[PDB]
Amino acid sequence: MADKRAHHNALERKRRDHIKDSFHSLRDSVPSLQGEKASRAQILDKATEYIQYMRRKVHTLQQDIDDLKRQNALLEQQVRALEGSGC
Amino acid sequence: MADKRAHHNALERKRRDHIKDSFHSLRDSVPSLQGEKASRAQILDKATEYIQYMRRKVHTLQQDIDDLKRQNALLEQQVRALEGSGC
Repeated sequence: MADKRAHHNALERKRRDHIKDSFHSLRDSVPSLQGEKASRAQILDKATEYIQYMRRKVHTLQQDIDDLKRQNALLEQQVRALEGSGC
Repeated sequence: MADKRAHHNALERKRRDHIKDSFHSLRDSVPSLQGEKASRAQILDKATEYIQYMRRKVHTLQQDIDDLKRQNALLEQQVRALEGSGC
């Protein structure tokens, strides 16, 4: 059925290297990570800064969008509710 | 100077577990990761989806902010450049 033992003719190794696998996927997550080889967790160093800072940006970001959304919303509602004799 | 060898009375282990260390930091990156224990790389599974999807949101996000920014910008420039006799 199989020469060596390890597993049963199925994927070798086990859940001890699954990281490196996903890591590779992460390796591409940060395209600059290549010039910043920070140890095997090099993607983790940036992965942790991203989810954190990246998330912070979204909050503050959408924050200016929700405010701007209301502006042009009521802003255009006046630019259109005024033109056509109104003064 | 030191009983066992391993290192020189300094931090034990070496650069073979530095991940788990940063990992712990990542463990908090995803607060829901706890209910989604996806193997040691469990934070990587989400860390990779975040940097990717999270980044995608920013692009599309700021996209609606740059457009909304120009709106209320020219929108208010008319709401103010019209009031005061203009019809």
